[PDB]
Amino acid sequence: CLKLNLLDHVFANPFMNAAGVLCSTEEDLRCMTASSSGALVSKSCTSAPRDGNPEPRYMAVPLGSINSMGLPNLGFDFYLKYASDLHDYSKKPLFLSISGLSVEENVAMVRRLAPVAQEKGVLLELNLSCPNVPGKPQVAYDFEAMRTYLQQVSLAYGLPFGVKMPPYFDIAHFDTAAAVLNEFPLVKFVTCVNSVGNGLVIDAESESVVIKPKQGFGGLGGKYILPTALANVNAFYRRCPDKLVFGCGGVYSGEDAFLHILAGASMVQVGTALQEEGPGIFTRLEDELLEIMARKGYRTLEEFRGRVKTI
Amino acid sequence: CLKLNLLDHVFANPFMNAAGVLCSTEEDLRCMTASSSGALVSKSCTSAPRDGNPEPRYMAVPLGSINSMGLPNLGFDFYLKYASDLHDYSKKPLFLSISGLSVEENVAMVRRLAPVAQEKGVLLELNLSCPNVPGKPQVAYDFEAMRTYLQQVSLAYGLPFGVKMPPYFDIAHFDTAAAVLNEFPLVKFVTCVNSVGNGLVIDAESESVVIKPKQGFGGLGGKYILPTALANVNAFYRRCPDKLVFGCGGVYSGEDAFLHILAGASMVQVGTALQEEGPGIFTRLEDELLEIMARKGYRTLEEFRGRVKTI
Amino acid sequence: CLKLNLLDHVFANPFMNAAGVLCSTEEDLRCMTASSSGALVSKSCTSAPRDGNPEPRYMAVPLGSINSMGLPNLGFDFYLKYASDLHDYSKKPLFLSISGLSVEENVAMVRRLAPVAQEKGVLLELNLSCPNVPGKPQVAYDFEAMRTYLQQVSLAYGLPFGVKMPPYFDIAHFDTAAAVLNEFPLVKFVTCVNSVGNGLVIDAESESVVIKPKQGFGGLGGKYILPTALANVNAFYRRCPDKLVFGCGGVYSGEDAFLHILAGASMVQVGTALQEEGPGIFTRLEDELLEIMARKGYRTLEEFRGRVKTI
Amino acid sequence: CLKLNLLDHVFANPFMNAAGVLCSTEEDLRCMTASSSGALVSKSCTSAPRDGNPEPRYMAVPLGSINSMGLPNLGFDFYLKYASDLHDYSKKPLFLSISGLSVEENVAMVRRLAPVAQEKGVLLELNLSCPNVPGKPQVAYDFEAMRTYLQQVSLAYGLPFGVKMPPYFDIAHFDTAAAVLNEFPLVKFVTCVNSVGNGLVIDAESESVVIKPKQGFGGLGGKYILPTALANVNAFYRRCPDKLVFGCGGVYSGEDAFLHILAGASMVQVGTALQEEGPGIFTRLEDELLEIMARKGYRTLEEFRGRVKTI
Ligand SMILES: Cc1cc2nc3c(=O)[nH]c(=O)nc-3n(C[C@H](O)[C@H](O)[C@H](O)COP(=O)(O)O)c2cc1C
Ligand SMILES: Cc1cc2nc3c(=O)[nH]c(=O)nc-3n(C[C@H](O)[C@H](O)[C@H](O)COP(=O)(O)O)c2cc1C
Ligand SMILES: Cc1cc2nc3c(=O)[nH]c(=O)nc-3n(C[C@H](O)[C@H](O)[C@H](O)COP(=O)(O)O)c2cc1C
Ligand SMILES: Cc1cc2nc3c(=O)[nH]c(=O)nc-3n(C[C@H](O)[C@H](O)[C@H](O)COP(=O)(O)O)c2cc1C
Repeated sequence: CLKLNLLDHVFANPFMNAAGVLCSTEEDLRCMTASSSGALVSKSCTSAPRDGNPEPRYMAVPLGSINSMGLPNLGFDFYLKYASDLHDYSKKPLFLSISGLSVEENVAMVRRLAPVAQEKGVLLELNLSCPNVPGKPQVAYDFEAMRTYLQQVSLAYGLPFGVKMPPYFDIAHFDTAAAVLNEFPLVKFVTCVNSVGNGLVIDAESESVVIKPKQGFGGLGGKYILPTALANVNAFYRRCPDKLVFGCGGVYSGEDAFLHILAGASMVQVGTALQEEGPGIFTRLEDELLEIMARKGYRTLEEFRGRVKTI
Repeated sequence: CLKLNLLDHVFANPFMNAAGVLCSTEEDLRCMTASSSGALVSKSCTSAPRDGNPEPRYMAVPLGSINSMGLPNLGFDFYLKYASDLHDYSKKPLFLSISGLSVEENVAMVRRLAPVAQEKGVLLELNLSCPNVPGKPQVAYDFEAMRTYLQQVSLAYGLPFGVKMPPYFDIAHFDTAAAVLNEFPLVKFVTCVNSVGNGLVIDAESESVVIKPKQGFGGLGGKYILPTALANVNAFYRRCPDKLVFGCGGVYSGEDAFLHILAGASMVQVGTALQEEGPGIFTRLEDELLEIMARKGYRTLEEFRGRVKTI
Repeated sequence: CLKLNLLDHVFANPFMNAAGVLCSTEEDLRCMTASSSGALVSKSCTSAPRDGNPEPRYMAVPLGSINSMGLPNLGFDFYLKYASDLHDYSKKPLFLSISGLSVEENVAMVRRLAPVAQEKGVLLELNLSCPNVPGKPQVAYDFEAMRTYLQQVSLAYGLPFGVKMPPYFDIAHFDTAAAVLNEFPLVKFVTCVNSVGNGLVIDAESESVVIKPKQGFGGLGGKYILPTALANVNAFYRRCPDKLVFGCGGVYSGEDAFLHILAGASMVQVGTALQEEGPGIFTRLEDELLEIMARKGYRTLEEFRGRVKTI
Repeated sequence: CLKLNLLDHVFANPFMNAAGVLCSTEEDLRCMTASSSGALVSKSCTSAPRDGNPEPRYMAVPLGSINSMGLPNLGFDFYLKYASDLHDYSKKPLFLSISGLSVEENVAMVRRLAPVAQEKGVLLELNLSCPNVPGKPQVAYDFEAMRTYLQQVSLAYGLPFGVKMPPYFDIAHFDTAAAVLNEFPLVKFVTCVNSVGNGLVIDAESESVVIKPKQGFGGLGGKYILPTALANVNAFYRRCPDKLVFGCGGVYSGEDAFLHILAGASMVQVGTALQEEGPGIFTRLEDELLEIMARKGYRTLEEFRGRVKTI
């Protein structure tokens, strides 16, 4: 079975959407809850509604996707209200991603989320890796900034929560990031990873960048970022032994999800692939993941999670 | 024509091999020199010869490659010897990529290199972004270290040279890296970019990592990193106006090379693609680039360099 | 818009799945129907259920895929049942691919399919190009054989239908195949092309073929055959002016579909790319094709279909 | 050793250029002779000089090439004059590729070539698979015409010779083609394969075919056709046991050449790759093939020729 118990919650399966994909509106959330996904995470929100960056801000490309959405969301209020009143937790666990543009904006939000998570069970995913807000660089790329955010969020939230991490490409950054992460016992999970910040897709024909925000610089997702995502899931799975690592990046197949789990992933989030395929992808991913586990003789996810064989 | 005059040199075309690919042995260099490439850069060398990391250390994958070569080179002595005696400069400009594991080591090399560069015109490409030497994190990810390396190298070299840059994925990082690079007038060119550091490719069937070194972590190249290379080439093209930007990454066609140049690249280096196709690729890339320039009405690379239109 | 009216049916977009890919089970079909694809075609079926050829029988390779599936299907009964009862035609047009191993079998099937198509509008795609059934060479390669199959089908079916054509690599064959197809007015569409037959993928390390059937000979699909697919789509688009030409082969991007449509394709089918990416590919393809039409100022597909420019 | 004895000739290695690539002018021939290739083949020639088809007629694409050269050759006289007076047989065996547009043209040539072949040892490669001469279909796709061509050629030549075969994609075709081939004992070798006929490359940007001849239809070469080439090499390796099969198609590395030999190739020709890389590729291919044989413990090609393992 693909079931698993994480953060005092039961998950039909490890699949769920990657924050920002089909989880902005009540309808996306209701669809995600309706899908066969093991859980769902709401759009990374801020205090007030955000129109996001100017369009075109998302482009589906052959190897995945580039995007500079710019945290377009219906506002914390809505998502908190969804978590507190609209979500049917009998259906599946809900993760509410937050992404205040300042540590105090995040603190202000988690204080309000606290009583709801306390009462509802909604799980907080602190997004410290948005690479698409102009003027706002991935917070988790600034280690002390991240350290502060977590001290401030831990303090004001006082409940278990996770952090959506930006991909790191330096072994030292793997070490340091995990060092920071491990100083916070409330950080029960880290989601690896967020879009590979600030890629640039150029259309040769038009000789123009494909997205409008930040001169075409946006987060890369999809096939492009799989090896990078697996590295981070694994790097942090090893470094953060007392925490759960949620895999995210380049998942299109049960095989991809399998490598993620093999890499140490508990939950496996699907961004780009979901963006293009729709919630139906989860049933497919689950079947695919099961066909594989079948072949390999794995009855449970635990049997092979983080069991990637090295040479 | 695809001819460009850069760094007091004439290049037949903007194409060349990426440091490390087909440029380790004397035969690779002779092979690169014989190729139709506008130039060639040698394998990143250390003072002493290096066996590199344990094999398998390079894996070609559908979307490029992952490698943890570990700077396997024949030693500075050889490459400086090739630079000073073996390379036929009448054929094409030669770049000597130096990748000391310490600032002292690089200073020891660039010191012995200077006289040669002075007479032969060999161009120095300082590698401040190798992501595969165990315990040696990408120097260019450490802005202060990068600065120390640049002033020590600039000082001991006293000649124009370039830097092989690591891909950055944070706007603040492009700005700070440029801030560091721009302090040194001798740094005439920055090559963007080196392998996307510490990806992890897992074979679902064997449930094992494809490469042996560092538990499967290696630099990614090819398709995967194209948007990341264009972003970086463009990021530093804009930020380092007084410097040339050599594009490297994801180049398989003249279209890719077109995007790189459109982004700001002067020279375009081919890594993975060359690794899997042989030097014949340069002829193709050149025909292809010319076919694109022909259609768009471009007679010179200068006409469309850095001319990537934004929305 | 990508909409288009073909064979008295409305198609949301030109995109669909290549027969045999994600369309063998009821779940595959419901998955394709749920996708953003403008239509779907069921697995080439035979009178009774087939287990197909010995596995491994499919191999995704860097440049596409090879496969000797061997017409593994749930039997004609199932797919007619799907056509007649399961498929929601409000969603999108359904094509039912038939691939009897003899003319009598196809006739027996189409006779039963007729009443269904007659009432539901399910479209027949006669597969005269399967290159994986041991002992059964592609029908469309024996022109007299093809002429007979079409006489019998046209006669026994009496309704408009299409033919999945094998790739031809001889101008004489384009002429003759077309000459043959054009004798059958019921042949409203010809899908170019089926897999490039009997290619052989050999693994260097194992020094063994990658698939088990027919000593490793299987149909190639994907990147490998795009040029070949455009040729056929174009050759037949030119030769069968009274018929529609459905493109298929090497479609991974909206640009590939664009070439197909530019070559003369009405519907564009995705096989290998879909096999590996999942139904999400259609949304991506649609977005990519639209962005291209956008840049080129095309409001409709009919604006650039078969408008490939020659020199 | 890469050395092999064939057709009563000694070959340093199995490599040679593909007919048409680097072998049209006296200088090309001199380059191929100078190269480290074990043998060379002259451009397919016709009795009289041919300008070939209108340019552009050859396009190097990311997966190989497309071409409609139209047999541009310096005429049989020159080539016969090369084989009789200019070639240095002390360097490497010479194959003279003949491609008459009529059976009488081929007979006219082989008659005159016979004496020179009797004296100099030049080997005849009858091209029965050109797919780029307007109005002239691949002769070998016409089993009877092919039969007639070989009766006439075998009669007028009376000496050992080979045939440049077009790739087949139908098992029955392999069987029949072999059936026709096997009748002639003088046909000591069949070169598999020639270009994959009449692929269509269209440039999405210009929306135009890349080559001018035949509305863009040209032979496909390079990476595209490797699997097809290995298939044909192996198909004819098994079907024509008393004949040598020279492999040709998709060779870029010693690994590819290794696959061809594995498949059953005695000699391995390089076309597209050579077209882009130059005669230097042969040294590279020989090094690479030896490096593979080194690891597999193969001391000779004979040890692994046609030893491809099937599942
Ligand atoms: C349209 C778009 C919007 C996204 N919005 C968010 C966001 O709100 N918060 C967040 O943590 N991640 C967001 N993501 C990033 C994904 O959650 C994920 O980190 C990234 O897409 C890589 O996963 P993938 O390859 O599965 O696409 C977004 C991604 C895309 C495609
Ligand atoms: C075989 C292997 C060796 C490499 N060696 C070096 C090197 O010595 N110095 C360097 O700066 N980059 C080295 N690289 C990185 C490449 O130079 C190039 O930056 C990277 O592959 C991205 O380019 P690509 O996408 O074209 O492959 C190496 C890459 C690989 C595949
Ligand atoms: C797994 C596999 C199964 C297929 N089954 C069928 C089939 O049943 N009937 C048919 O006409 N084509 C079948 N095809 C051929 C494809 O429909 C398609 O024509 C071919 O794959 C070329 O397109 P592609 O490059 O998009 O893969 C199959 C292909 C593959 C990949
Ligand atoms: C420029 C060009 C010219 C060619 N000329 C001939 C030739 O005249 N005779 C011939 O039999 N094949 C000719 N071919 C086909 C090649 O010999 C070879 O069979 C085909 O290109 C596939 O091999 P490859 O993948 O290594 O390119 C030519 C191909 C190209 C690229």
